[PDB]
Amino acid sequence: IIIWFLLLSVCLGSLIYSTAALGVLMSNLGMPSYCTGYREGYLNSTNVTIATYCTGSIPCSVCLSGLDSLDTYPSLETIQITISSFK
Amino acid sequence: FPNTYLEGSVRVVTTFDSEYCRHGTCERSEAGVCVSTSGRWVLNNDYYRS
Amino acid sequence: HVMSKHTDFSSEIIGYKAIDGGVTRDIASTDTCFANKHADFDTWFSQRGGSYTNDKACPLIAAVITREVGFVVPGLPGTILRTTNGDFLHFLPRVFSAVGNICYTPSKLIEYTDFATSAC
Repeated sequence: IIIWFLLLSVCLGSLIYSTAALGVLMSNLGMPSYCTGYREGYLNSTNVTIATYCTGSIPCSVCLSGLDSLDTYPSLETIQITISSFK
Repeated sequence: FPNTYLEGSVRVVTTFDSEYCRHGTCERSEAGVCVSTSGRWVLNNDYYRS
Repeated sequence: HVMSKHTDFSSEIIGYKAIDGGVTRDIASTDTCFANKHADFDTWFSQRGGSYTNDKACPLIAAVITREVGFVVPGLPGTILRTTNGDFLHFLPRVFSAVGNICYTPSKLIEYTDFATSAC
């Protein structure tokens, strides 16, 4: 029952990896390919984060894998800290 | 952030019996009035009083 | 992704500043690790005798520029510019030359030397 869903997820992941390999071959040799439209739109766009661009979609997110993003910086976070109370 | 009446090199602030918080740091303070000779952050507690 | 060095807008840069914990701060020679996107920062540190190792878990370097470059994003200091290769850059625009790092009070803008002991 769940094995069919697991196999579907595995096949989708394999196809996504194939598209990523096609994108690598594109970056090496060109190229008009699958993820070209997303990257072309994102480069000219003002969206510094991929979350607001792809809206959480999986194929859009993995089409942009390997590129720089604002989310990659951990130093920009600021953990809220409560100072010592008293003596 | 507490209410202020003078800003610059010298500051005067007023506080209430509630915790005040700023960017990344929340602190507890009591009601009163504080005067500082410098523009450093000031709150009413023993740590800043020392 | 691996950080790369770019030389665009190099003639418009007077100096460099460091961003740590989301708040800009001054740079010291005793620090050991930084996140850098500029190649001239190596000459800047070498003239002062500094060395460092590049890592993503270390404070970022931003350059003070005299030209309005990039656009404002809420929650981020300075301005953000994206290169033609897709890499992002950070700058500190200014209106007057006597500017270090500026923090925002609810009413006015006041410079500071240390965020921990300022009215920021």
